[PDB]
Amino acid sequence: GSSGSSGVTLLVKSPNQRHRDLELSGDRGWSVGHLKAHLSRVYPERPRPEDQRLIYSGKLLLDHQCLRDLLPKQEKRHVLHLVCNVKSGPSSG
Repeated sequence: GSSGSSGVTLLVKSPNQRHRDLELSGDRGWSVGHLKAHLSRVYPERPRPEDQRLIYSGKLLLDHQCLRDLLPKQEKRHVLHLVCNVKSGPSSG
């Protein structure tokens, strides 16, 4: 994986489950699995990299997959869909 320019802009959108978007870097060298974590950061909440559901145009992302392969090689910017998933909450109260 020989690459080194700057990175790609990933538009972290939400499927009407939070609203608002977030544009972060998505270097073709990055890793879905890694990105997640990286996201959890920029994301105000500190979610999990295993929970963070990375989707691209509906197509759910894995983790080991590279953005290079995922993202195209022509278009500009990208619109991702990071779905946050907790682990049950303390109902009532």
